[PDB]
Amino acid sequence: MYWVRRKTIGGSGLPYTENEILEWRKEGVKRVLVLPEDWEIEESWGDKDYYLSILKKNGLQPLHIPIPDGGVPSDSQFLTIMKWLLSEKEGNLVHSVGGIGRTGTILASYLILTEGLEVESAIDEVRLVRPGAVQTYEQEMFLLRVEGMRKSWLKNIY
Amino acid sequence: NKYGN
Ligand SMILES: [Ca+2]
Repeated sequence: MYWVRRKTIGGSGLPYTENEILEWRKEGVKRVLVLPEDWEIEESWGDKDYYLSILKKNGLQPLHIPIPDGGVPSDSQFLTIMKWLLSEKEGNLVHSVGGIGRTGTILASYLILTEGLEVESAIDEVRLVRPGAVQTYEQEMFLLRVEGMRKSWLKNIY
Repeated sequence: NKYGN
């Protein structure tokens, strides 16, 4: 697990055991944005709802927003994601399977909108703690698209 | 995707 903005917003891959969730708690994680698709979660845990219930059982508030591996969120999902991440400032954890592609993309987009950074700077900030963040052309194109419509996005988010 | 470095 890594913090992009200390105790405010960080990223991670898909945990394998509950003990890893306890470590998240020790680091200050309070809320979790789950990005992998059902099958990806089932692949590791055996059942998607069981995994989500386990996050709740251990005192974390989860939101499941399924994004295809190597892909990006739809506009509807992104609005939902940004409102979720902004509704509660501290302890936000975003995770995918590897904690590099979808996670890096969301975290970078977050910085683009909240800190007014260019795509290059946003990815730079994420790669400082998570090397290789943002993997695909579509993910890169999504970020450029978000930067180009920052005003429109901020307008809809706030 | 393609994880495991
Ligand atoms: Ca791929």
